Amino acid sequence: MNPIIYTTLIMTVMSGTMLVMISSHWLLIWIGFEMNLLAMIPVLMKNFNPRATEAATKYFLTQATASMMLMMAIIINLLYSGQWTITKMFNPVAMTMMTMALAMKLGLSPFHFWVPEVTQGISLQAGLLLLTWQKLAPLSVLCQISQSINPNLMLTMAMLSILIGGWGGLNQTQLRKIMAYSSIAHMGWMTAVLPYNTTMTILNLLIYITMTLAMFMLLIHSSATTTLSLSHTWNKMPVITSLMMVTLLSMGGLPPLSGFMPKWMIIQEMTKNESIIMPTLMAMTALLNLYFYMRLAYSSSLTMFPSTNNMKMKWQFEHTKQMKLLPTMIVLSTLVLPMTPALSSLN
Amino acid sequence: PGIVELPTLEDLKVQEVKVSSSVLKAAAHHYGAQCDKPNKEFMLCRWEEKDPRRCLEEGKLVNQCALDFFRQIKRHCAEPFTEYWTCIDYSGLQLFRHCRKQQAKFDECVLDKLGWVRPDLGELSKVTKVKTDRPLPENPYHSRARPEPNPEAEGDLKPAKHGSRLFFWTM
Amino acid sequence: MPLVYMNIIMAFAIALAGLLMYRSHLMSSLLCLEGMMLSLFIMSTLIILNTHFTLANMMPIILLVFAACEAALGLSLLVMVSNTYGTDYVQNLNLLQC
Amino acid sequence: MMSGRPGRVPLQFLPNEARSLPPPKLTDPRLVYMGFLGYCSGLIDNAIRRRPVVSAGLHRQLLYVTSFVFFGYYLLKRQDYMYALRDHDMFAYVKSHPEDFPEKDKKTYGEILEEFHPVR
Amino acid sequence: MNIMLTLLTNVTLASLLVLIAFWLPQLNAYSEKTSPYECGFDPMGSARLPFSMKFFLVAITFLLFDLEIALLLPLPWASQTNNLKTMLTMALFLLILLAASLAYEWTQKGLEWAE
Amino acid sequence: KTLLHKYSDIPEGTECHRKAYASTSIGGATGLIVSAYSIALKPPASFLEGVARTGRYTFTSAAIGAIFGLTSCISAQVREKPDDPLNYFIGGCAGGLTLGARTRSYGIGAAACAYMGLTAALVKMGQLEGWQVFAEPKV
Amino acid sequence: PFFDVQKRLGLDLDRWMTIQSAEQPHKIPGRCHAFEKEWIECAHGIGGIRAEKECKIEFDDFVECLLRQKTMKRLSAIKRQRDKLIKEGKYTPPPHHLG
Amino acid sequence: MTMYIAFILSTIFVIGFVGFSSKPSPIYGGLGLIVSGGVGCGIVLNFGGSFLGLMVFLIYLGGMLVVFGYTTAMATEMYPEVWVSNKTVFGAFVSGLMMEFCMVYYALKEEEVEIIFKFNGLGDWVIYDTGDSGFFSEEAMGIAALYSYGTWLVIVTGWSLLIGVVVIMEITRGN
Repeated sequence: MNPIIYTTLIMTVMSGTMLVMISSHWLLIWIGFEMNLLAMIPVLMKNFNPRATEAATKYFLTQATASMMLMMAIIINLLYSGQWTITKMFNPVAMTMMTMALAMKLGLSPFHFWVPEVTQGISLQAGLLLLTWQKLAPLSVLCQISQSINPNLMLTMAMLSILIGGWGGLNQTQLRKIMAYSSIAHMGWMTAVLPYNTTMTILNLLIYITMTLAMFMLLIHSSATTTLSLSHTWNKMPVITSLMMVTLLSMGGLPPLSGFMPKWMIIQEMTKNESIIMPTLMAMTALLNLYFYMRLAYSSSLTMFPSTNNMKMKWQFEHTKQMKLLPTMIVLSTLVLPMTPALSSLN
Repeated sequence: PGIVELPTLEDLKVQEVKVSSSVLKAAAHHYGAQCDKPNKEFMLCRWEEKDPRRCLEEGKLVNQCALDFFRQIKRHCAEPFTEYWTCIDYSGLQLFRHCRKQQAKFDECVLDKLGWVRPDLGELSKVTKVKTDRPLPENPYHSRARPEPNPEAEGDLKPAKHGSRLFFWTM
Repeated sequence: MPLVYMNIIMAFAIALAGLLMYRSHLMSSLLCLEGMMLSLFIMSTLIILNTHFTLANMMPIILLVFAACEAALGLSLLVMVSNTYGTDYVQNLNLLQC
Repeated sequence: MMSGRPGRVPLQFLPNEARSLPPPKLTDPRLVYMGFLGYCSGLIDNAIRRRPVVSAGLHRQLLYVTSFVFFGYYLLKRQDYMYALRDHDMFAYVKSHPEDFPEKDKKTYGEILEEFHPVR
Repeated sequence: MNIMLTLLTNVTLASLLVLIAFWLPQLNAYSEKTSPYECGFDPMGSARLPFSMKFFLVAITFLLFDLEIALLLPLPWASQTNNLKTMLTMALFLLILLAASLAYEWTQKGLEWAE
Repeated sequence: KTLLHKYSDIPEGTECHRKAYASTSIGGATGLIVSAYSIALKPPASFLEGVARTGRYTFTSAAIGAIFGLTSCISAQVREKPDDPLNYFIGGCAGGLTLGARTRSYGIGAAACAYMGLTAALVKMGQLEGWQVFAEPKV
Repeated sequence: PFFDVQKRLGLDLDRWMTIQSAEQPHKIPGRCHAFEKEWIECAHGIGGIRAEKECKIEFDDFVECLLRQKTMKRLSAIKRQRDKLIKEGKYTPPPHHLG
Repeated sequence: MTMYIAFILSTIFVIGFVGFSSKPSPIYGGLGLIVSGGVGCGIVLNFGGSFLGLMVFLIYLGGMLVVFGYTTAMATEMYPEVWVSNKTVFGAFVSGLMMEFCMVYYALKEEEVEIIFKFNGLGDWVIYDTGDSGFFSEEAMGIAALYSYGTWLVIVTGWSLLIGVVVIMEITRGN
């Protein structure tokens, strides 16, 4: 891809997301979604392998189904209310239909099998983009319309995302798949906290965005895609694996690392809303995420693995890609807990 | 729940002026010139009250004045008006473009028989001021009492008592 | 809540069911998607024409505008699956399962 | 909680009124800790690039801590303003609704019948 | 009233002409008569196997081009507004963007057929 | 929700037949849901064996719900202890062993005893208290 | 909007189409302009949570005007009862109702 | 009779939808969508809208022609299927047709069906409004305001179309 073309496509993805997060008209929000979908496929197809074609397809048809469903909801709302403004749904059917219409975009419900597939098929950089930037728009729409959600549906969605993500992550050695399942689990956390206080949803989303950025760019700088290849990084470059394990402990949410602050704050919120079984359930089932986080950490830094002799030349040559914002990203990824009350800035 | 009040059939028993659309189109400009007061009063009543069940008397008076206008044109310029409206009626779109000679005959007839002049281009489309004597409807939309506005937020701001008050963070 | 709306909504429902079920090909699913789009256009047009929302008649035109764009992108995806696969069927599209 | 408060103007850090609050002190432990994050970010940056993590690129580390402190100051001012707004909306609503905030006819423990549990 | 009466007249007249064409002439059919025509000799055997079309890019961008004319066609009524400056700017915006799209395709092979 | 409400209308213990029927229907509904998901994600081979799979799942689930209902009502009536959480605990081992006896496994139903009975005790405790698994936004 | 840039810049991008009572081309009124105007002017600044309880009958009238079957159900039962009782000769329509 | 018209056209719309939703050969699915789009344009015409129906007509015929041109090129088989050839497509067609049959059956007798939404099916002539459009069609002034009012929509649609051509170029590049 011509670099200018790639820049324009990225700008169009960002412009679609911005149009979603700044427009009041429902049609304009859908137009932003459409621009995002339209510009996302070539980014995946950048490397042009059959894996990329497979993943880009599976991405497309799911998103297209979700967007058409979103139109069905918008049109029903207009029919029953006569308003395009993004305030609240005046027809229960329209909203209990858009809840999953906006869900396949996030990929949390049983509408989640597409996420690991697309993540594994496409390249790692576009995987970072898909798992970080492609979630602000539907989450923004959900935040705007959170006033009129059916809490039972949204909470069931969040529970299923958490449970299946944590369980599926236990049975993959490819980094892209277990990161997709981790993203599903974090989607479940944020979507669970969504109906009560959207500020905690924003805080968890920001923490997840920065921390997944740090994790993925560490993966890119390590040039690893399978567990064995990542384990081999210790001989060539040990500081990457050392930061890997700390960032994985943050993935699991072990305090005093940054990853606890959302998991903590979310639990503080819904227990204020008389919800006690749900926070305990999520707190216990995050251990499934933690298990494969520690499995990845064990065979990356905590136990040095059989290396390859040709790495004698690999140590001889340094890196060239700068990986901008990485050292800052690790810092906000591990130690921001003492500045927890700063979440009031979001509110 | 309520009453759909409807005036009885006696009030809307107007004389029901009977001329075809072509005849109306032929005398359009002169009628608009020499009948503007009843039309304007009736329409201002219609737009202000927003209730045709209320301004029926103006609907009577406009028809009375229209019938008076047509009676005058019958009494003074029957033949040129008849030929002009027939020639207008022949056209499918009822265009004034094809019928100009008959228009000239009609115009001169009404000018020297009833003291009329056709309005110039755009004269018949200017907003007029009526001197109606009815009151202004206080609640044309029959709107109910508006909900009281939310209590306004005001007052000087002081530092939050004991800082954030969020767990062990004192400051 | 009138009658024609029932028929258009029901047509959209069957088109949604048809999209969410594949049999062999990729073109058929795309056609079912554009049928969903057709039902959306007819429904929205009915709604706005009925309500005399004159400023909103552009909305079905913009619907069709992005409709054609998605159809084009989907069939280009099918071009690539045919180029790397010879055919367009979806059951043989399994290389990403593991 | 406050995204719908009347008078809010979107997309601007401090809404002018916040200057009536005491600005956070430059010594503030929250601020200096955010400066510490600036130092740490420099350490990873040198370590991530195979550099003498302590001595390498003094300017780069110096830029890191300075940048963190500046955004640290504005975040702290923004943080304190919201908490001040939370207290303002609280007490104003408390005063505006006396019936929903009853007062308690204060009495001492000598008249409270607090049951005692024998610890056996 | 009129339009479907018309359409019905055309379709029934056509279906009739088909009927007289297909039932009157007293056909006599055998297998080799209805055999596919392949310039004499028997066809190799296909007529439904994939037939490559090298203007697939051109064919698909026709869809976007013909789509834009939907935006373009309200112009005869759009000219009769009170904001001619904005209407002119937006119409020239559509036309300039179509020109840019066509030029991008022309320069980046695009309209040129595949081989 | 009304299908679940059928259990709610019948007081615990009394009207054991209606409660057993309601619990059997709960089990069967969950059974066809699980079997539908199973034949969706996991491909079957034909119609008759697909019926075999969904019938096995709905049979297991309907038996589980039925025996849970029967054990609950007969235990609450025989002991005159309707509020007893352990009333549901027999539904656990009944739910356990037969489930293992549905899979012809010993440890399966052995662990299912404790797991399902404990969860049954806590859900019953949801009736005893004012617990809300899906709490509406209050603060 | 999430990040309402439009109010910050004072620029209109989509607010013109949001409601039926806005300035339509050539001042063409909406079918339910009056009801929408009354409902909107009712619950403005009052709060989107107080709107449901306070401005209820206004929104009910507006939604009726949009869909109209507390009126069309009236018509349907009127027609049903008419066709019912006319069948066995209880009522005959007046001449003005069939020509 | 001419009383309903819109009802019958909606039934043909649904039947055309069933035709291509049954996953037949893509040419036959295109034909089914063609008849569905034509009768939908008829419905929009009968509901006081002329430009919108003809726009659906033209745009969808262009799109479906390109779908055909791709179908016989890429998405074809040595044995194209019919709505009666395979038992799966026959089953889908049967399910759709009998379904819509029983939906319209439950609809046009009781005329008070609750399904999803309350559907009081008296007649589509009822909901029409007594109005006066003067010397301008409302739909014409409506879609003519795109260049005067909806400037933002103009910008976003043009940008989306240009970048759609860009992506149609990039996806089909093939190394």
